[PDB]
Amino acid sequence: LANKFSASTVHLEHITTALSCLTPFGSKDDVLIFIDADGLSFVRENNHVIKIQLLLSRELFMSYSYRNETEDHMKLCVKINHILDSVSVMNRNSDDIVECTLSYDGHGSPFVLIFEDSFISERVEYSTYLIKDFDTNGLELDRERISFEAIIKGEALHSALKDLKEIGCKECYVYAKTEANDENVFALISKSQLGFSKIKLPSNRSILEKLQVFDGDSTTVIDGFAVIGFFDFTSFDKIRKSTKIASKVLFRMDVHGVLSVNILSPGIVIEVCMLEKESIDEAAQTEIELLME
Amino acid sequence: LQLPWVEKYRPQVLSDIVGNKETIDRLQQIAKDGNMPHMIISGMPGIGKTTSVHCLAHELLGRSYADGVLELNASDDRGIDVVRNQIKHFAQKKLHLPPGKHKIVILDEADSMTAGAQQALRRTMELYSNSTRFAFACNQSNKIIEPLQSRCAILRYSKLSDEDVLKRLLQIIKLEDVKYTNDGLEAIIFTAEGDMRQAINNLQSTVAGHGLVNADNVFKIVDSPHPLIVKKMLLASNLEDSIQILRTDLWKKGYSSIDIVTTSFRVTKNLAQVKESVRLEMIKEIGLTHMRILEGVGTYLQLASMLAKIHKLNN
Amino acid sequence: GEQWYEKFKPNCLEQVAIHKRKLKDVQEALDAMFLPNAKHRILLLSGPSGCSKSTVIKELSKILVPKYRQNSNGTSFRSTPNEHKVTEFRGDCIVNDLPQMESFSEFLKGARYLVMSNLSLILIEDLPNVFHIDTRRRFQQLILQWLYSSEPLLPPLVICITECEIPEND
Amino acid sequence: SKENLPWVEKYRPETLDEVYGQNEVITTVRKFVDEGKLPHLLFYGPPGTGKTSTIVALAREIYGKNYSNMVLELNASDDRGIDVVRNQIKDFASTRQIFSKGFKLIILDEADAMTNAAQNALRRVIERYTKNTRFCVLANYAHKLTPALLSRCTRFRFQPLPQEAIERRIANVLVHEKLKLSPNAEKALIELSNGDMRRVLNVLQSCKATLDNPDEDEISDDVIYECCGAPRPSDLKAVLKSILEDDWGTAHYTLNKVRSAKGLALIDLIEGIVKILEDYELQNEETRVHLLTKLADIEYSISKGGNDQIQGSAVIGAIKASFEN
Amino acid sequence: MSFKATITESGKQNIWFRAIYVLSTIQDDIKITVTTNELIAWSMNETDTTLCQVRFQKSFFEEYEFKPHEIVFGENGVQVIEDTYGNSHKLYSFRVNGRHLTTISRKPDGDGIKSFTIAVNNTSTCPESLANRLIVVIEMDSLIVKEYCPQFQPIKYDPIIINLKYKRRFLDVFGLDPKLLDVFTNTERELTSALFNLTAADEINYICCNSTLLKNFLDNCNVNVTDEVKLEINVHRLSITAFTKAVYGKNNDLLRNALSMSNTISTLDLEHYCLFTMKSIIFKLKDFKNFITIGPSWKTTQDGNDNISLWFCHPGDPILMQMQKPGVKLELVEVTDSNI
Ligand SMILES: Nc1ncnc2c1ncn2[C@@H]1O[C@H](COP(=O)(O)OP(=O)(O)OP(O)(O)=S)[C@@H](O)[C@H]1O
Ligand SMILES: Nc1ncnc2c1ncn2[C@@H]1O[C@H](COP(=O)(O)OP(=O)(O)OP(O)(O)=S)[C@@H](O)[C@H]1O
Ligand SMILES: Nc1ncnc2c1ncn2[C@@H]1O[C@H](COP(=O)(O)OP(=O)(O)OP(O)(O)=S)[C@@H](O)[C@H]1O
Ligand SMILES: [Mg+2]
Ligand SMILES: [Mg+2]
Ligand SMILES: [Mg+2]
Repeated sequence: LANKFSASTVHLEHITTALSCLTPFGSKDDVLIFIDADGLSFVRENNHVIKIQLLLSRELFMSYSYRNETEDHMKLCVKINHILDSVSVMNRNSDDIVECTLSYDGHGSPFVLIFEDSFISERVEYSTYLIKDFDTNGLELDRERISFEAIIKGEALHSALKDLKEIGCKECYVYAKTEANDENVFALISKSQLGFSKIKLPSNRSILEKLQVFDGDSTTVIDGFAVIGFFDFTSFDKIRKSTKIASKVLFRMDVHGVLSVNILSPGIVIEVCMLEKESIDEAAQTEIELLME
Repeated sequence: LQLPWVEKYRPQVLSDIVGNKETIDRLQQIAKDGNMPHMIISGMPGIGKTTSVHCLAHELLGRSYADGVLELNASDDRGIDVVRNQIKHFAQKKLHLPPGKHKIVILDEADSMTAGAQQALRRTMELYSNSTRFAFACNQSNKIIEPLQSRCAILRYSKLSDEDVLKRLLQIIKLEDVKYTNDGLEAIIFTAEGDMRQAINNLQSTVAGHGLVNADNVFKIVDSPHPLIVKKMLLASNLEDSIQILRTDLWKKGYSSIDIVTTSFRVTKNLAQVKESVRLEMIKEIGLTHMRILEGVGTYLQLASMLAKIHKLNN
Repeated sequence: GEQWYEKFKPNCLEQVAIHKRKLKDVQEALDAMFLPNAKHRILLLSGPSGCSKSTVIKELSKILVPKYRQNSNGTSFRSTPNEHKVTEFRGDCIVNDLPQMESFSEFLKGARYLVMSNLSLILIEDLPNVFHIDTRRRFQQLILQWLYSSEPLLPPLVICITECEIPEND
Repeated sequence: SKENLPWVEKYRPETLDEVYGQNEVITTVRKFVDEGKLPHLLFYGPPGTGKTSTIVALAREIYGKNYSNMVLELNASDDRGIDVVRNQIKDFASTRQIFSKGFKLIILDEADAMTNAAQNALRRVIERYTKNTRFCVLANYAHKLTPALLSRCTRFRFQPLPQEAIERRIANVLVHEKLKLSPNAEKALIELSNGDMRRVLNVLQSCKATLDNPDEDEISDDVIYECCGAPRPSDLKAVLKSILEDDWGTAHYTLNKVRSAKGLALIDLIEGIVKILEDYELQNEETRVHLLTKLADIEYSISKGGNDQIQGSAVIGAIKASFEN
Repeated sequence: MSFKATITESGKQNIWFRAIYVLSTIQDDIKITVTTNELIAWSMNETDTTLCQVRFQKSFFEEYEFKPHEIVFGENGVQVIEDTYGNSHKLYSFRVNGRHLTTISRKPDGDGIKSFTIAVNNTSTCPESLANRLIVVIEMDSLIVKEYCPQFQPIKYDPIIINLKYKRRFLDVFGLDPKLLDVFTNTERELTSALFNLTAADEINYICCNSTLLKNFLDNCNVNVTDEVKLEINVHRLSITAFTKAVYGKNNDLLRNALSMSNTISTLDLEHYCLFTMKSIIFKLKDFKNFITIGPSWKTTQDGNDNISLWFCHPGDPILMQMQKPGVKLELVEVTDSNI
């Protein structure tokens, strides 16, 4: 095509899945679209405290053309409510839709979404907006100062998130500890109306594939030390939709209080970065210690 | 980093709180006795109400402060549902405390609570007064509904005197090893107008700015309270003097006309020397000028005309 | 650390701080209400905070309910005589299977049965959240239905409203 | 890209060294950041004195060029109700820094537009999280701020811009552009600025536009008056002289001619005459009272429209009657 | 561990959750009494017009331990009851938020539960924070473990004896199909094992009916509109009617619309019916509608008889209702209309 970027596919599950994953970040706000030869990424940020990035790779599209030469990537911003409404009306007859193509022609042009059916094609153009000065790359995991890492199965994490949500969890604490004889302890401690509750993942290579505590440098493994991360549930719960489709989840917390969740569902890959609370109260610390001991 | 002096030197104990000596002594008596009743603490900003209530709770509950105190303020959710669930569950909690000690529910800025929540608090206080006690903190005691006031002992804090402000300022200076002069401390106290939070903020700003707290150095950053300037302007016996004050001391310093007229109304409300007829006529003229300003004509000419009319009223 | 206003609370009607004429009027009104076919179904008491409305109502109930309650035919919940002379509505009660606005509706639907051998005085001091418009409308509808109810037997219903001004709130 | 911007935004200070006319405040804040002891700040002042520019420059100095990542800026164009304070501001203030870059900064520009409930909610947010966060409030009207918020903040007053700072900024703009300004033109520009740099920049841009050949033409006071359509001092002096010395017919004719020569507005003439009379030495004080009252009434009436000729005759008659005392 | 018990079977967990949910619907706070032989979860509404009680025998739990002598904190809940034979029995009673317990005890939509343990620790070696908290440990089939410690307040227990008196009166009046004799013997055994002991005043009426028909009829009964239930029984039929009376306003304006829906069951269909020689009784429907759905939650094939027993004497007098399961006893007492 004559467009700078044009990607067409026959699977409509990827688009709706990505939109559903992005929904928990606000039904009426902005979404950033990054376009490059590797693929197309959707980025959202909330309150400068949490960030989500969902990547659709080149393999997911039956055809993918990126003819831009001056710039190696293209950045645009759209309103999520517009896309949500347009797709909801256009996707009412989900059985008949056969092709879906995205297109873009550089700055100053709309983002074009076309649903192609057997004999009817629907074309919608989304207006673009200036990108806010805030840089989404600011909230990133310092890969040289990982406090701990863990690999978890998607279903168990999704069940834990559902349990936390249903009890009206208000504060969450991620507790990670390692010992000898391959003893691992990964737990989520919730402060809610019920008081203090705990959800502990088993130390087996089917729900907790691996767990490591690196003493805040990613190199030296230390046993007997416990890493505790304090988060507000309003931001922690925003990964529930992503975990619903997730096949594997990788938690990585650094010393700067940044937690990164890598969700793997050819596929959809999601990155969620969140900041930790300023500090933990004495009562919360005492309750957590009593729960874990 | 280093905390600002206002938060760094917040008292931890009742003994370090100055001003309202009788009230603080009563609070210390309650703290050392234990039988704390429902209480309301009212007063102007920055005089130690929050500090006093928190210190009293800490001293009363000792190690049990974490599990025996429930603190809520205007920045938290405090609707009727909160009263129905969180406060109710806290008051129902069975906590073993030393004899004469009770759980404390601190409601800072209680005046802002909604009517429904305040009405709901009545039954909670009636049912759980045996093991729970409420400490309301507010600026306007009348903003708490009468049924709640009926159960509480009232405690009104007065504005701090220059002596107590000077004493605590000297303590802070001794702790910080700050070089100063007497005139500088007098200027700081004069500008504070009885608000100690402002006094400490201005002291820190002056110490940073020049290191030595002099009157000239204090007045370089901190300005004299504009209400006193407005009072001097209004009480001037000559129209020329009033106009000169309005120009040099208020208009040329960037004070907005709306602020000037509002301050003029507030000051005129408390002019004891003037007669009642003159006072009400001045209030009428100030109100007319305020109405003109609100329409968009916020000019120096309107303020000058208001001053001229006030002077006519005086004659 | 017992509070004096509770420690020295009245233990009989004679110690209630109430004007004699007002006490006589209230007692006569309630006694008439306790009749089998009493003309009055709701006694509404209004006044400022802490004027002995609920206190006098409870003290009068302690005498009136035993006088008019029918003796049970050897039937009762527990062994004790079930001293529940006053049945009070709780505005903070929340149950699983009931919307909030319906709570009061449920209470009355139970209170209707407290007659004859189960006689009890219904007292409404902790009102529902009448600041909510829909809740207030439902409350008024329920009060009207109680007033216009065709049930031959109803218990005396006393509503105590403490009148106060709502301070201006931001 | 900066070339296409209006001069008011093109010349926005980027560093604290570029903010003029606020030496005391600027020195205090610079040394505060040098010592890393920034308290909660309030910047109170009239329009166009450098409050927003100063706070943005301070944020840049504190956080270098990545201030946008650890600075939360909110203004009147955004909703700032009590829900916003409870959720967004609270969550930002209670979270750790991006890379442990000291403390976070929250800027509440035009905070006088916030509601009382939101301001009340802000008190404990400011107090509790002082260690991790610092608040900056900016305002033109202090009466809209609650006493508690004022008590919690260290106050700094941005005065109307002094003449020397305006001259230095004008010289900087003139060297930046290829523009020439006459001393009388600069004096008139400062006089009409009223301590607002935005007005100076806008009028200078309009004057440059007015020049047929800006590469060589010099801006004179006449160019400034043409661009602003304001009366000259000579016109005001002539009108006042005619009012105070000539008869009613002569004064009416003089006013009409002076106004019709350049299409001057009556309100501008009234303001100029008021400024002139403020320096007059009056031996009778009732004259000042009558002048002020009647001229304020005429200004208020003009603000709502009305008949222009009747208003001009009213000005003439008011001045004559006041000076007849 | 002052007290501990565990539930493993899926049906047992279902019935436990259903009982807790129903009790939570009755009152905001549920009362739990622990004894050496059973656990009693009960609730009474604000108007004192309805009482519900579910007794789980110690055999209902895979593991059961009760050590009253070890309780130190919250001793106000410890009670001693003297038996008629000269025996002392220890009890521990407390109050717990019903909604919280219901939320804790529900089965997750996706993952099943392998074990559900409830325990109380008020012994000497108990941290001050953990005092007066009910420990709930839930094991998931995926080896995930969940822990909750909701707060509880110790209280005193006042046994309700209405059922015992009704049973004694029924035995005296009506005490031949072998099932009737078996019922009489079971009632006598229950009365004897309990810790406590032809005029018109001795009226008593008993109805044993298969709860399937009642549940089927009630499924269509919306309590939000039909808030009254009337039972009319004669020697030929039994009719259950969900109804509501009309209310007329000032000018005969319909403030509330009357409604009625009735169902009739032949006396042959009913398991048992004994009358004091057309009885009628009226009471509230919501509590009965919720109560009738607890027993079926287990669905035990062996000795499967979802029969509900009802006892009623006179208008105004309480109506008693009982259901049984291999290790569960469900009782509901309601206040009846005094008219006529
Ligand atoms: N009496 C006092 N003695 C010593 N320091 C004081 C006193 N009053 C105020 N301060 C200082 O000011 C700070 C704020 O005091 P607070 O008690 O929080 O103010 P406040 O009286 O609660 O005003 P409001 O109602 O909250 S606006 C304290 O942390 C102290 O540093
Ligand atoms: N002699 C007394 N007479 C009346 N009340 C007394 C007396 N001594 C103590 N009290 C207590 O004083 C309180 C005031 O009486 P109430 O009847 O509760 O007030 P009120 O008129 O109902 O207004 P509200 O709605 O409760 S604020 C009650 O808690 C009484 O128990
Ligand atoms: N002190 C100053 N030094 C240099 N330029 C200034 C100064 N103050 C204002 N300006 C100019 O005027 C423009 C507007 O300045 P601002 O700081 O945004 O005005 P302000 O003080 O925020 O007034 P308000 O309250 O927003 S109406 C800047 O971009 C500069 O071009
Ligand atoms: Mg305070
Ligand atoms: Mg009362
Ligand atoms: Mg600004």
